[PDB]
Amino acid sequence: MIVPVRCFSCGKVVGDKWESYLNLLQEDELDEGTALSRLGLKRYCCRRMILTHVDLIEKFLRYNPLE
Amino acid sequence: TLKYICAECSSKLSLSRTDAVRCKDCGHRILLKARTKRLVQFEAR
Amino acid sequence: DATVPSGRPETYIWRYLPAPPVCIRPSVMMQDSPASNEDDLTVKLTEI
Amino acid sequence: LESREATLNNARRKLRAVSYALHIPEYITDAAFQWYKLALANNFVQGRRSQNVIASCLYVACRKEKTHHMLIDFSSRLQVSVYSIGATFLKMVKKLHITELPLADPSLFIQHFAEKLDLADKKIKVV
Amino acid sequence: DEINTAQDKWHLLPAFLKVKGLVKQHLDSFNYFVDTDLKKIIKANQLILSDVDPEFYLKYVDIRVGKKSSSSTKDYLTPPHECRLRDMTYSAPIYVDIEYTRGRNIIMHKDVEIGRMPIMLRSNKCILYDADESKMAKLNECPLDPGGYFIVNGTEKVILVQEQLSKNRIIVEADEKKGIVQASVTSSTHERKSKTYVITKNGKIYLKHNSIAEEIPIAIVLKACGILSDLEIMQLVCGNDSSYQDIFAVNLEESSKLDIYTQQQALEYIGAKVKTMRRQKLTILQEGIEAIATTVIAHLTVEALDFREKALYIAMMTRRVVMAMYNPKMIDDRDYVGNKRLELAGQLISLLFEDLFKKFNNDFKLSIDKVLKKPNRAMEYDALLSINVHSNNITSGLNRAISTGNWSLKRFKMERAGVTHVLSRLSYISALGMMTRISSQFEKSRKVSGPRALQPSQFGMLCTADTPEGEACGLVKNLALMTHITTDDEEEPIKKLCYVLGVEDITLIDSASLHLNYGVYLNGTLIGSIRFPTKFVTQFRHLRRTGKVSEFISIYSNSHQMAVHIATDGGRICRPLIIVSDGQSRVKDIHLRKLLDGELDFDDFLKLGLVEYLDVNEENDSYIALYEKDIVPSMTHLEIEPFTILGAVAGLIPYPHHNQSPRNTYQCAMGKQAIGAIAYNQFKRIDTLLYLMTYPQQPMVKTKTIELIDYDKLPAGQNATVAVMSYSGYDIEDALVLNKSSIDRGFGRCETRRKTTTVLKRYANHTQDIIGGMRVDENGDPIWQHQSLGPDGLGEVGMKVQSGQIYINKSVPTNSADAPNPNNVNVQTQYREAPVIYRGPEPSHIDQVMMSVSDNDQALIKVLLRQNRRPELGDKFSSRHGQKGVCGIIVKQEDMPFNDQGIVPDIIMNPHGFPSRMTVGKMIELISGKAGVLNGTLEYGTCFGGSKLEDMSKILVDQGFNYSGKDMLYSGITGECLQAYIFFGPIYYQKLKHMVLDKMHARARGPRAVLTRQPTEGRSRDGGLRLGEMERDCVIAYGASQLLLERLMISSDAFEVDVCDKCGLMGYSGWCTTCKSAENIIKMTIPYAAKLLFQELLSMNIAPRLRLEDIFQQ
Ligand SMILES: [Zn+2]
Ligand SMILES: [Zn+2]
Ligand SMILES: [Zn+2]
Repeated sequence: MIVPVRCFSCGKVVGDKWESYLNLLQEDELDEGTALSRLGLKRYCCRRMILTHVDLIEKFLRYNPLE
Repeated sequence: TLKYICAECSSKLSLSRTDAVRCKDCGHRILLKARTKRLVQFEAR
Repeated sequence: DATVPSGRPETYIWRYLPAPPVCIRPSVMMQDSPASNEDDLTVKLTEI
Repeated sequence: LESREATLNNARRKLRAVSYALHIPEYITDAAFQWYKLALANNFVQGRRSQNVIASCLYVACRKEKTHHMLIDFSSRLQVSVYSIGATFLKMVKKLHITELPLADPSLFIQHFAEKLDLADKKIKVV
Repeated sequence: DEINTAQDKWHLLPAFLKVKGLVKQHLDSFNYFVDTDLKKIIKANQLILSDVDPEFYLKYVDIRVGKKSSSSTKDYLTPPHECRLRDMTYSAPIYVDIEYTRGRNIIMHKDVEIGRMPIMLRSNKCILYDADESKMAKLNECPLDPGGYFIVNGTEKVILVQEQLSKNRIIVEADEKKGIVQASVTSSTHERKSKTYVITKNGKIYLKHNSIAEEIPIAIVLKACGILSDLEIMQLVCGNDSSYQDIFAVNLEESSKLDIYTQQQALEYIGAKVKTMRRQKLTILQEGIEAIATTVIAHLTVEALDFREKALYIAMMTRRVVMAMYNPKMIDDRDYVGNKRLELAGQLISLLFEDLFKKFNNDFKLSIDKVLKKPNRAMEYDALLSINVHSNNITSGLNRAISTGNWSLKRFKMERAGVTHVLSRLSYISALGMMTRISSQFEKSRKVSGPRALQPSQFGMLCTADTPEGEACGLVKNLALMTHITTDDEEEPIKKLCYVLGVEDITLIDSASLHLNYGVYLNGTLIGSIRFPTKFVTQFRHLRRTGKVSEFISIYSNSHQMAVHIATDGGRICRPLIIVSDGQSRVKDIHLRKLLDGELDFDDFLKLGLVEYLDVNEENDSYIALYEKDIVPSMTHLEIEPFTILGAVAGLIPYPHHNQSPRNTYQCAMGKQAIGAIAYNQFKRIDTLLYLMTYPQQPMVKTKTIELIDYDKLPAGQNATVAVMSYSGYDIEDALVLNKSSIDRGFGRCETRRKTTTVLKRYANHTQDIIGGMRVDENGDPIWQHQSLGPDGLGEVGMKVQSGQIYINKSVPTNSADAPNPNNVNVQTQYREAPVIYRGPEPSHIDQVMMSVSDNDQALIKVLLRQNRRPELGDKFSSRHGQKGVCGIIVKQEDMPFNDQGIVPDIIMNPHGFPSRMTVGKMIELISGKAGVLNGTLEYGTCFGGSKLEDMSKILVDQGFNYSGKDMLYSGITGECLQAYIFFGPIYYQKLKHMVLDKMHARARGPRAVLTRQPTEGRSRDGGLRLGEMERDCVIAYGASQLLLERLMISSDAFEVDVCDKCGLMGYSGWCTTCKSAENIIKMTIPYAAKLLFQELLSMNIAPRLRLEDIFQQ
């Protein structure tokens, strides 16, 4: 669904970086590797949380019961 | 109160009981019960 | 052998047959209907 | 009897025949048979036509439900007059002591006319 | 982007699956049934007639499904997701047009409703055909759904691709103790189901059939077909200068015994001992009953006058008998893949429909003349008034044969069951991997593991790594990723085509010379006897590649005998391969770059002659090359893409080539169970039991296969940080250790939804059901049982339920079956309660409850519960490579180890699997995964390729870590370093089903069955477990003789029988009731299951008299 508010293995928060990591891709077309190092995710246990996050919340919402 | 709603018309229907099972404004025949107002008590873990 | 009442060879073909209790052949209610799914053992005993 | 079982096994094909045709749902055919069953014992089926009593018996079950079905939709398949099958309906109801009965409410018939009439998709404002 | 034809032939595999998807075999079969294969039915059952009043005729001119001819719009149809929430069938009506004899004048009336055909999803007759995520969002249906399955009255089912042996062809057989047989089954499409045998009794050829009362030796049945001169027999069967004249020489002198010698006398010996079918007239000539006995036999070929072509087809059938007796190495197996005919849905639903359709218009025939046997009722009588009574046997025939998957036919009189299954919405590819599978026939060779095994003639036809285990171990198989099932075209023009290319004819060639040359075999029948085949076959393909003949042909040409084969029968396998002309291929990468521009698709490749379809039989002659670096100047048919030998459900394994071979058949059986996501509409649907995961993630080491079915668009499971090592001894036998702090952050919190439903039933006496609720007591409406039941009777959406706590209240009347009394006297209180109680050992919440009505106006209720849970120990995890594991312990974070940076592993698995399981994939998947995180790019693990190792340690040494991924880390119990090095990195651990929240069972003293008075089998039936016969012998080996009595009558089956002493047999409370004195009785106790044996054994005339002693005073 939506990005998990904390990392699974270490514990730091990743909820304020999903919109940032995308905004570092729409404008200023940039590598996926060098984006989330500038953003502040050093070790390799936080970088899997945003590399591999499938975001199914944008496709579930189009089936809302309110027309 | 805030009774039954429709599927895609999404119009709040308070049908009198043992009369009908359709909705107005649209011919659709599926009526979803809307959520209560009553408080419900969860944990946060 | 002889010396018992039922020791004749006359009692080895059906002339009377007994009917079992209904504890053996119980009328199981499947409740797919208000009708009873009667087992196959009584409907043979009625066609006799 | 075996002949009395065989005269309703045949008479069960008749009620399921017309109910498949007029889209009568299955909770009326089974409700219709007891009206045929009490009229069977009380000497009402003798003499009259087999296919003329079962549609008159079915209309009793369709009136009690208060459904949109008329009386002439039974007769037009049978290609007889309305007044032929209607006359043996009157000799059923007063003979077999049917006192309570729904009235032919005409407000039922408006809602069913529109769907096979193929009118516009704003079919609620016409209703 | 300098493209080249060395590593970019992959880029035409998307050009295959774009125009021509993965459910080809289901969609293109029903779509051929609806369009064309209905009009070939009514054209074979037209002109219903009556014999009384012979000037009446009704004829069916044409038939259509869907739209009328008056309005001619698309349709208005109940949508598919609107149709599965009401237990209705998703169907479209059959329309016909008719003209008939009303009376004075005939009349032609259009659009007569005779039934409603069910139509499968994403076909061109349903509303989902070519929608664009806006029409399909309105219909709240998933874009990524495969389609291809009926939604008959609720449940959604799928016809499976059956297969059997090849009809209309022969197979040779051998046996030691039985001689040899020659089965040759033939099924012409009209009533005919006949197989013939060519058997050998003690050195003599015969020919038996199940319409001939005895067997006939073959020298009769070839003089019966004209081949009479008795030198022509041996000249056809044997040949010359051989030992075949010596084996066959016995059958020649049986013409001298029976003394027939001529073609006129040859016939009547057959029909003298034919089993005469009851003709009801019996015009039997004793001359024509034998001339038709050479027509109802071997129904491949029919004759006009000469009987000739049928004769030397029997002669070729009996030549391979003699060659099999010369050496039994020449025999054939019925498990070779060339001898299997796959058959689809729409060419099998047509065997059902024409059974139903002829059963329609012969009940509709006898309903006419039951009225037309009247003097008055013959002028104004019209026939379309009584058509609708018979229409209901078409709909109810089709819907009953899809739900209960057994098809009761009449024309072949055969009762295949199990032909439909309910599709499983456990996971995404659990419902897509079912759509491409094969259900075999189990021809009762249960002793032989031949067909249980796998044949080498299967490379890329259908998948090799997906096959179940256990009860079904080799009879269930799956299509591969590149596969097309052929279709039969026609055999008249190609028989006219082969005469042009220079073949002679069967009616001119001398029989001395047909064994010297080869022979063209058309569907197993010799017609031409070509000479120099290799100029003939190579000129044939140049008509096929350039496109004069259709492409679904095979020019198999063996050399064990002197024969070349053609096959156009359809319903057999094939795959495409690019033609290689000589020591340079036809790859032509200017064509391949023009493909990516988008005007030159894959279909135009075979239109030119760059690629064609080869089946398994046309791979006998060809010499497929693997890679472009392997071209020989004798080398054809370069293999297009080598990882296409694995289907879409085995394809998600990363690095399959490194891994062991039984560790790929252990993952396909569990990839269909891993929880995850299902579809986009998954919060809208109401299904029986639907598992969900909260936060899934796409994998790190992808595959090309998972991006060609869009698996990672909705994945299943998430990738942990595995630190493979032994830890605290709770990881011994492939169990594993995860930490408590990662579970609380949301590592693997599933969610379980479960439908339940009721129906408010309308009775015979006009009485409904009612949903009154919340009876009160002492100033408060809710009881303990009604805190979540709401005002209207239906339980309230949004709040929890516990054990107890009615959530659908329901009352059912007490005059449920009494006759309707036509009055109004006593009907005010007749409703007894029958509610629905939430059982279960945990509190779950109510997600959504809807109420609606079904097809007939009888209301529905469908409430859907909801609970989520957390993975405590017992919950079974996996690895995507086939290493199961019970969660063994949940330790805290601070006891887990940590590297230099503070990364605590999520899951620890022991090192003691990799030597026995030989899974080098997980050792590579961890290296190709860690290097992808540090570089920010996802990496591919494909089959027969993938991301290499030496270019992946170069990334892993720049970032600062070890070159083999094997980092060093501290310990959290003791503080200091570990004396070894730990293999550390991220591995994708998908979570499976089979959790322990719904497997803990506990029965103390509960329900008991009625006929046996034992505990009730079934966890849902409140359990009690079976102490069998394998476990009874284990007890007596200890010598223990008191709990054996306690475990098998005290805690199970105790019962107190009082039995009489003399004439000893049991009676009731105090009687004997056969010596009526009630005096000699002993109280004892025996098992109940010996009280009921002693009455079953007594019910048939056997009397088990009991004889008693007392225990004491030896
Ligand atoms: Zn982290
Ligand atoms: Zn509405
Ligand atoms: Zn006694």
